[PDB]
Amino acid sequence: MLIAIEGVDGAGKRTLVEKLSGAFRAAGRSVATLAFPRYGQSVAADIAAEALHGEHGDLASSVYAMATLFALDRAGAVHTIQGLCRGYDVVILDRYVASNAAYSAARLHENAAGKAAAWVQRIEFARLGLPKPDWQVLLAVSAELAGERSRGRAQRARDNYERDAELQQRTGAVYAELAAQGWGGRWLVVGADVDPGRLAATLA
Amino acid sequence: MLIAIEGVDGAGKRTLVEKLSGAFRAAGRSVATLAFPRYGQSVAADIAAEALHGEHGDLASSVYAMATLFALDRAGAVHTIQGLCRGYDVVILDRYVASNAAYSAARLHENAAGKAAAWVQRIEFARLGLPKPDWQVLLAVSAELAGERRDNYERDAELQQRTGAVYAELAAQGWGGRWLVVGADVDPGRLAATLA
Ligand SMILES: Cc1cn([C@H]2C[C@H](O)[C@@H](CO)O2)c(=O)[nH]c1=O
Ligand SMILES: Cc1cn([C@H]2C[C@H](O)[C@@H](CO)O2)c(=O)[nH]c1=O
Repeated sequence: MLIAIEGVDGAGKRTLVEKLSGAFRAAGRSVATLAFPRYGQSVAADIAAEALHGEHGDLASSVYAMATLFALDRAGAVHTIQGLCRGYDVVILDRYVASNAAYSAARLHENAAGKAAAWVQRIEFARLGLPKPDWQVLLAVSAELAGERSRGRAQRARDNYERDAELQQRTGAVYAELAAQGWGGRWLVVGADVDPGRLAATLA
Repeated sequence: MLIAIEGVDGAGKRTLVEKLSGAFRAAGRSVATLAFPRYGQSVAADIAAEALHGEHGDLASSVYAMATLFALDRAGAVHTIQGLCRGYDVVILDRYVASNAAYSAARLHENAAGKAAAWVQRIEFARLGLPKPDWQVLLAVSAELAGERRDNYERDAELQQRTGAVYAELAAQGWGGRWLVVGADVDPGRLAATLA
């Protein structure tokens, strides 16, 4: 059971992951989680994160270069993911391939029918052979609320993606299209106040 | 000993690799060779090559993105390079880290003492852990000659010229270590003796 949690920055995905982990365990299922990008576990991921903070010259200016780095981070995680799928009943991922499709498309002002989303699919699933997720869960949230989380959980720093209010808005919209068309597999759209117990009963 | 053969497209690096290898062997030393990018061997390399042929959207438009891909390709070869260095007296690399510094600086119209060349050193040697070469041998060729003897880089003549110019300065400034500049007519025996 591979489950990917998706959503814009500040959507509160960690929380959902935690609450979902609990509900699955209470139901007698073993759970392991993994978050992408794998900061500290991938140079590709670390360089990508630093680039979003203005480092590494013109790296972040290229939409496909950034998508590639995130895709290569996941590629070096293929074994880790498979290992978790064998060691646990449910594997929960905080962000996965659809993050790349949603953000790359939004950065290019494209929708789900654009080249970037199709490119992401070919590269990650068909070429890098990343495991297709059984369920992709979109945590839909208020754009204002999500944006405030970023401004708050920081000024208490936001990278180039987090500061781009319009990018976040378009990402949420592409996410909705992906979910609607079952991009990459079966999706489930949930809200913040979603019930963990039923969510887990629904997914499994 | 780790030796890197550097030069622009059409320098004749493969030929020099064979000659130098032949000379070291005759001198009673075991030699192993490796070439970069490791086309067909790593995703980073293939994506980079493809991007140079117009694939992958705006990937190639980013100098640091292309550089990062070639660096990540070498990063995947670290275990291979270390193995070769443990089993052979001399390891000769056809293109190495300096290639990234030269092409990146050239695309940005920077020089050997620039930011990109410094970035390449910070990233590849320290962060990625690529062994620094004992010698970097530049098979220098003028733009005129190179022009005499097909991706986005290959087709860009001004880029090739500027890359040659940066290589010449990297060598003169001892970027990342000791350099030797040689021509296609260099005597293998003397070269091998100089490097020994
Ligand atoms: C994992 C991942 C994150 N991102 C974005 C979301 C954030 O702004 C940031 C780190 O999670 O990068 C992608 O664009 N693609 C990806 O594949
Ligand atoms: C190995 C390497 C090659 N290149 C260039 C040279 C050619 O145009 C092509 C393949 O060798 O890419 C780099 O820009 N950086 C590198 O690190």
